[PDB]
Amino acid sequence: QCVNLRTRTQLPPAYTNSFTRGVYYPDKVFRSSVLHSTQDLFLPFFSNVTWFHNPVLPFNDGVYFASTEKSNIIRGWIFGTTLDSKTQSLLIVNNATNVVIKVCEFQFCNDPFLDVYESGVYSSANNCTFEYVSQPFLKNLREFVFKNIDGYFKIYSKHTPINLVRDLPQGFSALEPLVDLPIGINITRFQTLLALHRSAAAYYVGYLQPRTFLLKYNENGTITDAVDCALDPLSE
Amino acid sequence: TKCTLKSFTVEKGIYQTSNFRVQPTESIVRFPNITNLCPFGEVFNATRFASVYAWNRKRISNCVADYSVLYNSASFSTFKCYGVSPTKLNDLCFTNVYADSFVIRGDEVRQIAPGQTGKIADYNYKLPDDFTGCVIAWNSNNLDSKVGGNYNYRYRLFRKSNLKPFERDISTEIYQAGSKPCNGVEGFNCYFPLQSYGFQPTNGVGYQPYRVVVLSFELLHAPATVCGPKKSTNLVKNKCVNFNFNGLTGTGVLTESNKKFLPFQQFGRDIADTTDAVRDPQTLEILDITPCSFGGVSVITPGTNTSNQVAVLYQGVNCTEVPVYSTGSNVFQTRAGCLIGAEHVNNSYECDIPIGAGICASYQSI
Amino acid sequence: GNYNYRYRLFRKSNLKPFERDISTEIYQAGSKPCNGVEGFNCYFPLQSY
Ligand SMILES: *[C@@H]1O[C@H](CO)[C@@H](O[C@@H]2O[C@H](CO)[C@@H](O)[C@H](O)[C@H]2NC(C)=O)[C@H](O)[C@H]1NC(C)=O
Ligand SMILES: *[C@@H]1O[C@H](CO)[C@@H](O[C@@H]2O[C@H](CO)[C@@H](O)[C@H](O)[C@H]2NC(C)=O)[C@H](O)[C@H]1NC(C)=O
Ligand SMILES: *[C@@H]1O[C@H](CO)[C@@H](O[C@@H]2O[C@H](CO)[C@@H](O)[C@H](O)[C@H]2NC(C)=O)[C@H](O)[C@H]1NC(C)=O
Ligand SMILES: *[C@@H]1O[C@H](CO)[C@@H](O[C@@H]2O[C@H](CO)[C@@H](O)[C@H](O)[C@H]2NC(C)=O)[C@H](O)[C@H]1NC(C)=O
Ligand SMILES: *[C@@H]1O[C@H](CO)[C@@H](O[C@@H]2O[C@H](CO)[C@@H](O)[C@H](O)[C@H]2NC(C)=O)[C@H](O)[C@H]1NC(C)=O
Ligand SMILES: *[C@@H]1O[C@H](CO)[C@@H](O[C@@H]2O[C@H](CO)[C@@H](O)[C@H](O)[C@H]2NC(C)=O)[C@H](O)[C@H]1NC(C)=O
Ligand SMILES: *[C@@H]1O[C@H](CO)[C@@H](O)[C@H](O)[C@H]1NC(C)=O
Ligand SMILES: *[C@@H]1O[C@H](CO)[C@@H](O)[C@H](O)[C@H]1NC(C)=O
Ligand SMILES: *[C@@H]1O[C@H](CO)[C@@H](O)[C@H](O)[C@H]1NC(C)=O
Ligand SMILES: *[C@@H]1O[C@H](CO)[C@@H](O)[C@H](O)[C@H]1NC(C)=O
Repeated sequence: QCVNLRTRTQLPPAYTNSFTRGVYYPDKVFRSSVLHSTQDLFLPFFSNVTWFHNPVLPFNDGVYFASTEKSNIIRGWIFGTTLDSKTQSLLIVNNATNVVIKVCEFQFCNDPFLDVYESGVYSSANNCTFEYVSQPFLKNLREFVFKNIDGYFKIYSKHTPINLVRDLPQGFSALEPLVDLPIGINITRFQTLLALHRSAAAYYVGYLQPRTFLLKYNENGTITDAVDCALDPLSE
Repeated sequence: TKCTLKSFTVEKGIYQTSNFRVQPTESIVRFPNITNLCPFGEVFNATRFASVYAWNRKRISNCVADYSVLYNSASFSTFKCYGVSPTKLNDLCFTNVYADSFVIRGDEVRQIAPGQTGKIADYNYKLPDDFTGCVIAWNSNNLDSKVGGNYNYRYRLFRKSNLKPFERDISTEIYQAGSKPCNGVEGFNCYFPLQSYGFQPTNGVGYQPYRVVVLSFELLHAPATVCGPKKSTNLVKNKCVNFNFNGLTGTGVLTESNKKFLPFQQFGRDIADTTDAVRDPQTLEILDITPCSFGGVSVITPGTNTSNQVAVLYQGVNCTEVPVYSTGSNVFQTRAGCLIGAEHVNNSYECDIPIGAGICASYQSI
Repeated sequence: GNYNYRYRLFRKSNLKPFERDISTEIYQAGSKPCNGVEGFNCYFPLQSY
């Protein structure tokens, strides 16, 4: 039931500053009041992050996704390489009651969109391998980190109440791990899903690179400060 | 002392001979509650099985499967295994499982085997000579066989070639044994490759219907997620024991701890990468690990030429867990450890054989 | 076919180096005790060639 729209979704591809956002707990080890240096994939400090106001985008090593969401318009994500039924594809949706994760060889349309009056953006669903249902993911800031290492899909999430108008606020907030999936795919591209009723959304995208960080753990094991060891000589 | 010094005489002094450590008492192992069992009841308790040339295929992944009950089932006539021993397959596991279920004759049960030939083996289902897995066969004469004739079951009788490993043939093309073509109508040299089974309740052992399910294990590079539960046990406290907490193995004494783990950590380490706290997977509480006591032992002697009695000092060990010198003589507790074989005096003299923390010993007894 | 040669099929544990075992006894492969009588999960440890 998927058709292309008349007008082009010419979302302006603007740029903005990353500041000091995009820090997640690297493992499940508890530390109290200590400085720990770790080397991993991170979003570099004061990086240059893209802002969209639904093009196909690359995946690279990892993805940092941010949404200045109001009233929960964003709905899901699509992952794959060929994006057809000749190769495995991943689908994530967050409707009202639960979140649904599928790993199948779908046949998506040229412009997927959820529609409201379940999923109809795909013509066919065959050779399904992995299914999953869980609790719902979602003036709010929603931050997600997506990684895919040795057949394991890692998803980290964070929600924040903000009152600033346009850009990412200054501050520090670590990201807790959310989901690990033992499915082996070689995803290289992804997409955004919107419940576009027939009758214009802002989100930020950044990439991850390997580097070393210095993290501070307080008494309760919460990461409260980080230092990027490749920004400037003082940081080194 | 004599063995360490490699001599038959010892001069006055204090010597460090050997070490001391508490031995583990028992062992424990903990694991989560174990859920999401693999669906196997609906396979072996299903109402109907498909035809032999249309064997039902089932894919099993991402669950826990207990094959011990299947092996211990007394209602199975034949339970054979090729790749591994049936007993120990509950521990090792692969990434996915394939189940092929069908119904064959009583005399055709041994057709389904590596290095075997037959009508079923070459027309309906062929196993590779390198097949790994198991086969479960059981008579179903009272259920599958029909008094009016269970002709719903059909078997392939004709094909130009054999069957590839794990290949299903459901072709209904008229087989042409001879060189005379036929326009879809069976004739002298044309026949139907599929023939109905003539199972009856009274036909004898060998022709009775037999339900057979073949399990095959595959180890694709994706992580393995299907194999038996890992049995846990109870736990003890205030005892130097060795533990296997969810794959984390180590020796120590476990006590109650007041640390506050944040809800997604599992274990903690303080500094220099040494684990100090764990979370039990079942009760979900924070425990504390301490290395059970150890330390060196030293001997104080006045000299072999002078006397023959000695005293023993355990370094940095509390005077509670000493263990022939378990009781011996009066036992003294000092800031440097525990001492056995000497008596405490209230006087004070020049230091002869230094011990530590401002005290030393001499011979008079010691 | 020569059947004068047989090899062990079941054994409780692993053989020690330079050890010899010749006893021919039924194997309690399953939980059910064979009690010296062949049955389910009870097989002769010797297999011919
Ligand atoms: C949100 O999505 C969930 C997941 O698909 C829906 O719940 C399932 O809906 C299907 C289709 O009716 C049923 O077959 C399942 O039994 C449902 N599962 C559960 C756990 O409820 C849910 O209905 C959707 N809700 C809305 C408002 O769209
Ligand atoms: C349909 O699903 C099956 C099973 O997942 C796929 O079969 C696998 O194909 C890969 C490709 O080489 C093999 O490496 C595996 O050994 C196959 N079996 C498995 C994974 O159990 C099949 O490729 C899928 N079909 C399509 C068109 O994607
Ligand atoms: C770290 O943990 C401690 C102890 O759990 C927290 O101290 C408590 O904080 C709450 C509210 O912040 C107070 O109601 C309690 O009275 C505090 N405990 C005591 C003993 O006074 C502390 O807030 C946590 N966070 C930080 C940053 O230290
Ligand atoms: C098929 O169903 C039967 C009937 O319940 C199962 O047999 C039972 O197995 C349990 C487990 O040991 C016993 O406690 C019962 O006494 C058995 N009852 C009967 C009537 O046999 C059997 O286990 C099921 N098979 C599978 C594969 O799930
Ligand atoms: C694992 O299973 C055990 C067995 O039921 C659970 O232990 C019970 O948990 C309930 C939950 O409040 C208590 O009311 C019972 O007293 C517990 N029984 C005991 C300890 O013998 C345990 O909670 C489960 N752990 C999970 C689900 O993480
Ligand atoms: C060796 O262990 C014992 C056992 O705890 C210690 O005895 C404690 O001594 C303190 C101070 O006198 C008391 O408050 C505790 O109640 C004692 N423990 C018990 C269980 O009664 C002893 O102090 C330890 N040795 C040294 C040198 O500290
Ligand atoms: C980000 O990149 C754009 C062009 O891609 C550039 O105009 C802008 O100045 C950059 N912002 C930085 C480097 O902070
Ligand atoms: C993805 O494709 C590459 C080749 O481009 C291949 O090497 C890799 O194995 C594929 N991923 C998986 C999970 O098979
Ligand atoms: C030391 O040994 C000698 C004999 O070897 C003995 O004569 C002497 O008295 C000893 N010295 C003592 C006991 O102080
Ligand atoms: C003298 O020594 C005894 C034991 O040897 C001790 O109990 C006492 O406290 C010491 N001091 C005195 C008696 O003033």
